[PDB]
Amino acid sequence: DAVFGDRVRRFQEFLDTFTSYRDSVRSIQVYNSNNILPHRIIISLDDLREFDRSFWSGILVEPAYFIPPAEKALTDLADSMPWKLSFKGSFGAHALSPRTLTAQHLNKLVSVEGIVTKTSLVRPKLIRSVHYAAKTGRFHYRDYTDATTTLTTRIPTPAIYPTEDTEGNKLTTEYGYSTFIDHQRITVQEMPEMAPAGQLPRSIDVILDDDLVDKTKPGDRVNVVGVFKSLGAGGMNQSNSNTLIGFKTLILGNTVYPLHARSTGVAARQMLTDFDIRNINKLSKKKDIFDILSQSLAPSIYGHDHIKKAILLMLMGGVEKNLENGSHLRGDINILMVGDPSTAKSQLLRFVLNTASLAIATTGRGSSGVGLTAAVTTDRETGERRLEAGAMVLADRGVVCIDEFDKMTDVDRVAIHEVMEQQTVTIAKAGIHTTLNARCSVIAAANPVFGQYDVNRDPHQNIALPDSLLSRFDLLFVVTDDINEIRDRSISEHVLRTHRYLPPGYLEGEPVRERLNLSLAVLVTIPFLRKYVQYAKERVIPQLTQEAINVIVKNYTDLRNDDNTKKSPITARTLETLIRLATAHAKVRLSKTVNKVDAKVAANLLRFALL
Amino acid sequence: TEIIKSFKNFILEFRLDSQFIYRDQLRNNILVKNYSLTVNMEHLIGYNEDIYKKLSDEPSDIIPLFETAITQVAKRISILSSLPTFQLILNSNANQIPLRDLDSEHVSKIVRLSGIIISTSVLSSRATYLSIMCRNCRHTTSITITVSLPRSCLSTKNCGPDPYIIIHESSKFIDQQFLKLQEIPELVPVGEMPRNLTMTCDRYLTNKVIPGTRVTIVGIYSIYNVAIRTPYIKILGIQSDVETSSIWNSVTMFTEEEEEEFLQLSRNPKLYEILTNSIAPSIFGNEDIKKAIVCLLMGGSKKILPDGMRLRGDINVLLLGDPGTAKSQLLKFVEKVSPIAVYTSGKGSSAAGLTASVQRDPMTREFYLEGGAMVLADGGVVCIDEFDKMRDEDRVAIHEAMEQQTISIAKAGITTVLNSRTSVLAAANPIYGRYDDLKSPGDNIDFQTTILSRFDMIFIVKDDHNEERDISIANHVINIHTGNANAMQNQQEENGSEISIEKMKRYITYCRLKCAPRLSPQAAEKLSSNFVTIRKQLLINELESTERSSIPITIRQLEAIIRITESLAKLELSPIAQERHVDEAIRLFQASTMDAASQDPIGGLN
Amino acid sequence: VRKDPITKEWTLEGGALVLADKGVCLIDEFDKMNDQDRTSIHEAMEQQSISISKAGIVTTLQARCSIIAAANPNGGRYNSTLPLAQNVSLTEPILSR
DNA sequence: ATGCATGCATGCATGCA
DNA sequence: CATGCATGCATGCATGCAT
Ligand SMILES: Nc1ncnc2c1ncn2[C@@H]1O[C@H](COP(=O)(O)OP(=O)(O)O)[C@@H](O)[C@H]1O
Ligand SMILES: Nc1ncnc2c1ncn2[C@@H]1O[C@H](COP(=O)(O)OP(=O)(O)O)[C@@H](O)[C@H]1O
Ligand SMILES: [Mg+2]
Ligand SMILES: [Mg+2]
Ligand SMILES: [Zn+2]
Repeated sequence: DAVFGDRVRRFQEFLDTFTSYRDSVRSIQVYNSNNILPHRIIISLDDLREFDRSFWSGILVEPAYFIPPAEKALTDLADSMPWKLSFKGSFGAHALSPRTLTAQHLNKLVSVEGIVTKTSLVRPKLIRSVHYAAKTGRFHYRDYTDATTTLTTRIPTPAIYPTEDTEGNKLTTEYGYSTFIDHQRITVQEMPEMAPAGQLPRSIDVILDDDLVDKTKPGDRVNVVGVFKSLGAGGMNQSNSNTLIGFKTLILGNTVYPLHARSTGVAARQMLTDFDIRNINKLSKKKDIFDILSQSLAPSIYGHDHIKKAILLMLMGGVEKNLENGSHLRGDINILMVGDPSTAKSQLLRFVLNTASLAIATTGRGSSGVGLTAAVTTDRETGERRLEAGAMVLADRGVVCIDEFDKMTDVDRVAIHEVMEQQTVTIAKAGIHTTLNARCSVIAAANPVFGQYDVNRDPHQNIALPDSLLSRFDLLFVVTDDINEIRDRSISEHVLRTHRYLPPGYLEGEPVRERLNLSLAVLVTIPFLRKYVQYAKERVIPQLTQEAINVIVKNYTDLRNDDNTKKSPITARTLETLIRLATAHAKVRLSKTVNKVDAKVAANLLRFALL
Repeated sequence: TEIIKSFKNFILEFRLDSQFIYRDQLRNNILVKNYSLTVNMEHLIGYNEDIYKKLSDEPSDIIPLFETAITQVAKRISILSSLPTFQLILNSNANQIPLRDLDSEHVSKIVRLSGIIISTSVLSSRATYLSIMCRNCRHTTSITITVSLPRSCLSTKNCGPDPYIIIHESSKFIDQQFLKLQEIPELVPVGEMPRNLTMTCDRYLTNKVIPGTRVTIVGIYSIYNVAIRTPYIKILGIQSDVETSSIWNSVTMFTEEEEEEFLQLSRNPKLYEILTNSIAPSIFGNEDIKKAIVCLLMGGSKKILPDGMRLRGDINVLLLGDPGTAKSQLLKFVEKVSPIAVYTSGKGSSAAGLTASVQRDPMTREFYLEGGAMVLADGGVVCIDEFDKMRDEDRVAIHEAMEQQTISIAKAGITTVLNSRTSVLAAANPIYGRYDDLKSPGDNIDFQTTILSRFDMIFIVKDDHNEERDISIANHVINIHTGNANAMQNQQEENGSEISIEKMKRYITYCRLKCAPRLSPQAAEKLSSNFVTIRKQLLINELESTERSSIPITIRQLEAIIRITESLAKLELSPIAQERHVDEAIRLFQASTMDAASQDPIGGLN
Repeated sequence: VRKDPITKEWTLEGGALVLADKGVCLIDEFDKMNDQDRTSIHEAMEQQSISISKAGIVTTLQARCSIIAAANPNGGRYNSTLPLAQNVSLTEPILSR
């Protein structure tokens, strides 16, 4: 009875010392004085460790006797100037996974990372029930509670819905004046990247409510911070129930974070500071910007300067349109490479898979054409025939990297025609008729039909793809391994230079260590490239101008009536391609007008790709 | 009472092997936070037989006494040098009883069984200290551990029946697990379904075996519920008999004596020859194949660049040749002398795949890796026999696994990039039954010649018919059967001229774990000058002729040699690779690949 | 890895090659097998062992048994004009053991 | 004229209620 | 666990083109 108040005081003086969280109280409060933000604050456990070790160890080891006091202190501060708490920072040995969670950790605050495997349907929960009595003309109210509402244990109460007033007057429900709170239950499993091969994985349930009720979707990588609890009685109460059962366990979540990985739905994100923005703006002034940002892509590969420029343009992307009637004009860029063996194709696909904010990788004969377009007519537990998302659906607003693209059969290639140009997946099969969004872009690699590019034969004899498919690819590049003497000396020296490199903080001969990269979502280094791309894509939308209009219309007309031979046919789509590329370049310069240089660069790039 | 006294005396003073072992074992365990003690039951046929016969009979009543005795002696150990009850693991090496002979005479007695595990459930929570409260008057109390909660209020104003509630915030629990044992599926009856058994373990004996392990159990044959009950086994100890290696159970701890032994071996001025002579000494010749199989087991040196690109550090080897040249026996040997290794064929193994498979869980209906040879062997070696016959999806997957060291899965619902860092040793046979001299090497295979550029070294072993080497081989194979070439002729050679299979297996693990060589500036020049030379003599002969060479020379072979050279320095624990190693790298590369292009009409011109 | 008809229990059951260890396997109609049977027999006759990776069970089993097989030639009549390797469907890797 | 490759049509495996 | 319908994957056969 007295420890509670002492703990309340100790958290009040903890808030008093560190004034950051005080600031973040006026913040979600002055703004609710005209989306109401939710009253949840986040505290760093490192600060709480450096302030008071005993209180820190209590939260980590004995949450049920330390958290409610902190919540009461926080509510008191807010009212003086309820509010709930979330925790971030180091967790020591408490940071576990579904495989390593044992009975030793029950009734402790833990953080668990894994893959979200099964979500539920959000439902409301009754928390206060109001009633009206017309005979007396008065309002009454009842309250309810359950085990999973508070951390401490409270004697069960006899939940009963009132129907008659003490005087006998009949009551009627006032559904609009009652209180309801949302509730979801999810399942977390051990990630495939960490689970041992050939062994069945382990799972754990998590319960979320209120403002944490819908923040992740199945198949995502998640990190949940909450209390590991026990409920019920494993036959103990019963005189004779069984001797082979135990108590039921679950996690009362209070924080959920989505983690970004490779070939996963969640998209990476960084927090941009004033320093980052200033540096980006300063860097964008230099005239060689398109070359600085372009030679820094895969700097361990020699040459391919134009494929690298195309990669950067695809990363930046153009601007799409939506007319009033309801028309849609594509705004993405797609790339195809056809090449000889050992021309650094799969090593550029993997670079894109590793540097793009969201990308999914797929091979050729590997994934069928229903696994890409989401034809997952399946059934759920409720019984509703549902479509399960696919590679191109999950990659909405992302990229798809296709390796061995020539091995994909026609029955599988024809499913991608709609996605590459209409940017939708309309599935109509027994009992189901729906349309999903697939606004993705594609980068694909392939090799000739003869093993190597035969220069004597016509391009159609080598590439061997339909013109329908070839039109949808914006840029098609041909790469050849021609044996030289001057070039071989340079490419050997470069390769041998790469193979002699020591990471900082290592001793020559010491093996290097590898780790998995699970970041927390929300020449120049790679991080700066990501920051630059994010800023440019999120805060720039250029507009066409007459000069670009003239350059594009001249180039298109000249290309259509030509006596040359092209690796791909020329249609109306090419015009749009010229408009896209131009816009992308204007996006790289952080300009709001597609100037003439943009159009000229687009023309040069397309002409190199074709001729 | 006397039981607890005798047990305490036993633990405190046994002194077998002129040393007290349980005392020091407790001293170590109480520090490493392992509240348990392991004791052999035959030791108790010594010090006192009365307690041994009192334990083997009516064990359910005696075990608790021993455990509390251990707790009270650990008290003394801690004080002289709050914790929970100490668990007793009970190993044994006595006669076993077949799983099919358990009957009434064995009920409630300690028994020894042997079998194979086939399933292991998830862990369960059992209570060891309950805190309870009366819902009417708020009387609080506790329980210590079938026990049940007080039927009536103990405060003695009528609280009623079952007035207590469990206060979980202050209670204590422990783990539990279930296991299924099945009789070895090789002495079953001749067409009757095999028997099986259930078993329950707790506390410190959970998460110690995985399905498919052959094991021995010591436990209690107990019974649980017209007058028919269900038998089962209460585990007291488990001992693994047959297991399988993998990445997760690998041992990274080296004893000081082992370190000194390996450091002494590293300085042998003839190590590179002893290692070669230890590779399959029962086959005749094939010196260069063995020298390559040695560089294969060490690997190169993987690098990571500040741009996120990953450089490979493994060797892939291909063997083409006629039937009966002992190229299948070599793969079987490579399988036995590597820490992690899988041996398979092109079309997979019986009821086991070749690459990653993603099937749904038997119970949960969720996605899980079933298991594939290219992911089971991560960090090891995969030996693929009959490389020429296999499915197309397998080809496309192995191509990625062989350079990017990973397999990517994009199925409905699940998308993941796995890890497959292995080395491929492949054996194939030419079409038509013999390797024709008139036809180019590319026309003697049954798959795209674009695949031959993947491997780092290709050997073409041909069986030439000669009346001398025939008698030589006949005498050699007669000797191994006669027994004079058995373990009489290779034991003489272990005296500094040969290594054993387990010594060398550990010497490979130590080298992989400790050393990662790096070329020197002189070796870079000597490697960059040979490459610009091998590729002029291919352009010349291709320009002269009309067709292209079946065996191509690509940038993947410059790195293949940088890997052969970095691998020849890693067996000596050397931190820098010198031109002395580049010379041997070039020599090995000329005997395998350029000797394969030497037989092509176009590439082998001049 | 199948289910027991009566006990509702999983059972790891090796084929006739793992059940015939230290014995003999008598195979009839040896020329009319599917892919699975050919792969299993190939592994047994090569390494005298059988691997398995199914439903959480990753193990190997001994198959040290001799094999006696019966078959019929292509087309139902032996053609003495051709080598034996062309009168039977079995490939060379299995016919060399 | 023969052989190989590609596309199509027939079969099976799954999944279901 | 048998019956019968709809999806999706795999295989074998036929036809056309090239050498
Ligand atoms: N231009 C290049 N610069 C540097 N390394 C290269 C270059 N071209 C090829 N390589 C190397 O050769 C190897 C070829 O592998 P990969 O990229 O898969 O070939 P492919 O072009 O068939 O995809 C890579 O490991 C890469 O490091
Ligand atoms: N060079 C050799 N030295 C010793 N024994 C050999 C040699 N070549 C073949 N043998 C014998 O032949 C068998 C190997 O045949 P196998 O490897 O199955 O043929 P293949 O290599 O065509 O698959 C072994 O039993 C081995 O004793
Ligand atoms: Mg490739
Ligand atoms: Mg063989
Ligand atoms: Zn009471």
